[PDB]
Amino acid sequence: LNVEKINGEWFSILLASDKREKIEEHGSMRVFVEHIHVLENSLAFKFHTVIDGECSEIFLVADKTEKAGEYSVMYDGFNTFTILKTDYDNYIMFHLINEKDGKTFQLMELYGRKADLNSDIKEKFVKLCEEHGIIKENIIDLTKTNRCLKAR
Ligand SMILES: CCCCCC(C)=O
Ligand SMILES: [Cl-]
Ligand SMILES: [Cl-]
Repeated sequence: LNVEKINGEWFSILLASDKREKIEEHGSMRVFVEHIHVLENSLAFKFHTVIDGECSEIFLVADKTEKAGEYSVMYDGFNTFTILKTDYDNYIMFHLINEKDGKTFQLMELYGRKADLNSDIKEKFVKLCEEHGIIKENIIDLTKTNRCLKAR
């Protein structure tokens, strides 16, 4: 992966977890990406999220860890993530593990360079989720949600 090539603007399209509450409407992980800035040994993210019906911003910096390809960031506990698949100019898929109180759950995210992606790419993401034990019912199509696009 040439991580520089993931720099720039992105939109959150599909959001999936094995702990569904975390990505439901008031969940901590129901966040909508606006950009990823690639720095020397980190990735700087800007998100939106909805809190009590109002759009709000979250900025996070993830550091490279000792494992190649892996990044870590503190947000509602301790997260580690990797990039699973990308073509840089259309889609990117992330896999994240959150730890809190010694318990874990997975998040998978499909982002697009535009506000939607075609059915083929979405279906591929769905099968990758399932490969990770994230069942179809636990994958949310954020294009049918408030993604705070107007705050962008
Ligand atoms: C929301 C905490 C993790 C942020 C970075 C990713 C991969 O979404
Ligand atoms: Cl939550
Ligand atoms: Cl929206």
